[PDB]
Amino acid sequence: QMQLVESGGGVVQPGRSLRLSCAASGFTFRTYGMHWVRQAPGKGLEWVAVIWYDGSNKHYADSVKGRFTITRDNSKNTLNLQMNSLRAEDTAVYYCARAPQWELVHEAFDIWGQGTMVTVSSASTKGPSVFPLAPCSTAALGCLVKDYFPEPVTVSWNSGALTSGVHTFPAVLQSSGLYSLSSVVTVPQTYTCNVDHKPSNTKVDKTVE
Amino acid sequence: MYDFTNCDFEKIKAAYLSTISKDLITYMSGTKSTNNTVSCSNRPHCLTEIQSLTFNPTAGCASLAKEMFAMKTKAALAIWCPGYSTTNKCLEQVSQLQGLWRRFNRPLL
Amino acid sequence: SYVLTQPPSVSVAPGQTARITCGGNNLGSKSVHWYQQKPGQAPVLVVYDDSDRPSWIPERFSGSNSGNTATLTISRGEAGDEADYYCQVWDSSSDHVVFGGGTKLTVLGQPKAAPSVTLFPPSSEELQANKATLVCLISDFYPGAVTVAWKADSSPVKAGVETTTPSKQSNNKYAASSYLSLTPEQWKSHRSYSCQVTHEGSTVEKTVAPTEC
Repeated sequence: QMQLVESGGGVVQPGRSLRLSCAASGFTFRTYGMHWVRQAPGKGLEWVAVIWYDGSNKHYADSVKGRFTITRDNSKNTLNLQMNSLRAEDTAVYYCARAPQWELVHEAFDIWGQGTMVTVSSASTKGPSVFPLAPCSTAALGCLVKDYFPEPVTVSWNSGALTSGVHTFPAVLQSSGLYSLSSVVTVPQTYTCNVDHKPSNTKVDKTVE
Repeated sequence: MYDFTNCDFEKIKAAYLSTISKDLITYMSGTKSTNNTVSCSNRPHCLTEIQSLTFNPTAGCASLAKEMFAMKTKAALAIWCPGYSTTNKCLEQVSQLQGLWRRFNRPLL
Repeated sequence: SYVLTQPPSVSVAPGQTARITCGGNNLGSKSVHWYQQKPGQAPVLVVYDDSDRPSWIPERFSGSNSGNTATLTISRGEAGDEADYYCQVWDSSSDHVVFGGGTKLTVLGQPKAAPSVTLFPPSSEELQANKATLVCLISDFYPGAVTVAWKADSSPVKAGVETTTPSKQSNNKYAASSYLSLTPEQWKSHRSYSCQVTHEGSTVEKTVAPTEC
């Protein structure tokens, strides 16, 4: 029955503020140290902040100190994280976890919340810029579909070019909040990639050399 | 309301090892605690929690103050703290109590 | 600032024992905890205080801490043990919780496959748009863990790198992309740029030369 349930996550622009909550249940909240841990997409775990069992001491990681504020309510069994002056690098899933304290030592994180997503971005609907991909010196060519939002785009090559293979790689989500992807065709004839981005009502047709 | 900040922790530990522990285990039908819902962060804090769980009634268990281990506990605190002086739901409570004592008994550095 | 170092990847055959190490300065002096994170889920504690197990954890999992090395041992590796594993300590000198980089445990469902790498230089077109992007395309590798590094001539490049998380493709092997953003000036002011893709300790490197484009 021991649980931590989080909320408050969402999408904000850089410089804006956000307030996360964490609700404990099934254990005596006021006897445990409470922490915030975050994980950027595809990255590792990064400790953010801690508040002592009695709310007496508050300690932060340097990457957030002076911008984030951790608080707790032992009568409501609630933990909070007030996030001010958000930057792109704060984009992450934010977990809360409980940990016993002993004197000055913090012990293992035995209970974790389910996590809440926080996105710091100014990204808005935008069609892609398409550039050709050709080697410097079998071989392959393609087109680079750069800086679009939101997903998805569809890339289709002309019927003639598609005889020896084709690979459209998953997109990279950049810190700016924009996407980019690459699509390549195998070659030992014309090569034309048709890019369609419905969310922006953008179509682009480029021939590669 | 009583803070156990000024208690004689070493003496209370000695009392636990010599007496209180045995009465807890016997009450626990000869078992020792290993799922924690209560914790403590220092020796003064542990005794606060031990105080509450041992003597105060909670919604789920009557007061354990009549029990042997509880009377031994009252004795230890009366002496070493200046100014101080079976249901499934109760077994769960006393098991948390063994956990708190274990933390309280932890080695000094 | 204390540092824990793990291998980015460890692979094991089904039924075999997996060993994930965690390195740190005088790590035997600290209590090391281990966490398991399956894709899309919150981390789960599997080992605490070097060698102790929670109730909800199989006896297959076991930990040890000695010298400058902690180790998480998983006996008789099962497919369900596939996850990312993080070691963690509380550093008293710096008063910080420190996580390791994380180790992806892979229970092999197919033979190991080295990545094939393709490196594209900036096109003549985007250079005229006052931008420059090097594109490193990585495919056909298994297990699905890779480390991508960039070099300008012989020195590394940290800024302007954007790399995807490896994704399973239709051929059941993984693919990945890394983008290096440069100014046209930077691109032309070097003899070469390189994409270093490390997989299972082995590296595949591709080079491009601005003067050859």
